[PDB]
Amino acid sequence: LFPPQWICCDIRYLDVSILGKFAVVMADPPWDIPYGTLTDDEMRRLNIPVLQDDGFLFLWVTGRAMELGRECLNLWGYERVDEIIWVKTNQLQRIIRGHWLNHGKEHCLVGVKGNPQGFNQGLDCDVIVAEVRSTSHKPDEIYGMIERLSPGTRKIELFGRPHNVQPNWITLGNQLDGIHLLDPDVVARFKQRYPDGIISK
Amino acid sequence: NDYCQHFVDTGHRPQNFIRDVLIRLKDELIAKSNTPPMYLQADIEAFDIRELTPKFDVILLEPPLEEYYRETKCWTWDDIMKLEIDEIAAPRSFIFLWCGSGEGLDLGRVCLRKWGYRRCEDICWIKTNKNNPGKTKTLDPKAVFQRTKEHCLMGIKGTVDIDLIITEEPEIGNIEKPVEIFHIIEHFCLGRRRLHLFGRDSTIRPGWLTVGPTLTNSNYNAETYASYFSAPNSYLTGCTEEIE
Ligand SMILES: CC1(C)CCN(Cc2ccc(N3CC(=O)NC4(CCN(c5cc(NCc6ccccc6)ncn5)CC4)C3)cn2)CC1
Repeated sequence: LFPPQWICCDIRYLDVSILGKFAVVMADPPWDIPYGTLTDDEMRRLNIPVLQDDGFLFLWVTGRAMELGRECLNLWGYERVDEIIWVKTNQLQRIIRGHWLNHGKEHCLVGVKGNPQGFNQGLDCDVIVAEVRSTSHKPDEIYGMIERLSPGTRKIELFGRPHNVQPNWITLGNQLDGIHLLDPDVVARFKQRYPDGIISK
Repeated sequence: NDYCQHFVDTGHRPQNFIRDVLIRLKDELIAKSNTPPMYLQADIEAFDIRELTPKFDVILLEPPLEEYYRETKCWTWDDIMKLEIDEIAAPRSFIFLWCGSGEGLDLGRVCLRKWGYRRCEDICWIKTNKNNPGKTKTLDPKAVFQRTKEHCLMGIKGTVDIDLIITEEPEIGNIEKPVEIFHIIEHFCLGRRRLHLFGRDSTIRPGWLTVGPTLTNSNYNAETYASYFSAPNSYLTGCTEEIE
């Protein structure tokens, strides 16, 4: 079901086996490098492997998560096959100016699992140039890049916020407003797994 | 404006629209501090790297990867990882490793840890295509996106600039990296023993020892080189006045 869907939850405790399989996963984790972070072990233990059979993972990283994110990516069963960088500009397309250099960019690892078929690889390039909006707010261009890569398929975003909800996406995060599910398969499995509407441990 | 959509529409990469893309006394002190350029033709595969002395404060490592020769002796990450870089690096020192845009972003990190470094910066060379927007890109089999950048990883071991370099994509068959990487490195004021492995006649530079297979001439002499750093000059940053 095409329109945006979301689940307010602690991603550490949600049974994500109820959500089905996804063409694309994206995560912007609160790495342990205001909000609740996850320890390195909690990150490794995330049940990302159940979310896909064949498709792509987009994993935002910074600082030492550049290495930890690669570890997680490989542990969860992905091979890193691209690395998008977002060049941060102001409204006049100047670069907004790690203790050795000033940081002009953010990194999103791209992992592949299985053998995805029917994706439109090569349509976009691996550099985003876009204005910094709010704090820790990722650029909206990533959604269009992902939509051209895999149009119309099911997608899931981990550690998203209300501004991240998108058609074709299910968004998970603990600052979302309740539970809003429209896909009938997901609704059925959610009721069965959570009959009283509560996610505990 | 969505420059990603625009690139899909026109072939102009989003970095084409970045604009604008005194720390000059430091550049002057660097220039006064620099040793004479030194260089050595050496087949690094067959060469005992331990003959390069003394131990270096900075190593710039630029192995010729196969991916550099798209439409054109290449070094695999197997070869590169077996270089004994830790045997010539000083206990406190820095490495700058050109990793390309594919599996090197992972294997280059394996190399850095293997040699005893931790990664502290990831410097991205972003390539514009302002002069040739139409010319598309033949993709790596595993690629999901068109690759328009290369990464230079900075590693540290022991106790003004941005992490981006933006230039026009060079002509096919041109493997040179932007000389701006030398500016970034020298502005760090890391010490004066600087080694560029797999450099060429075209990259030879004051303040650097360049070692590489295609060099046409050599002037390297280990004793002469060491004399540039004997007391009272053992510990200069390369960013201070000469010792009278
Ligand atoms: C492109 C970039 C610039 C984007 C920013 N990145 C870094 C970055 C910054 C900030 C954030 N976030 C900010 C924010 O406010 N919230 C979250 C989303 C909701 N969220 C949780 C957590 C949770 N479990 C743990 C838990 C522990 C303890 C108590 C409760 C819960 N379960 C469910 N949702 C907490 C994080 C997102 C994410 N990444 C760099 C690149």
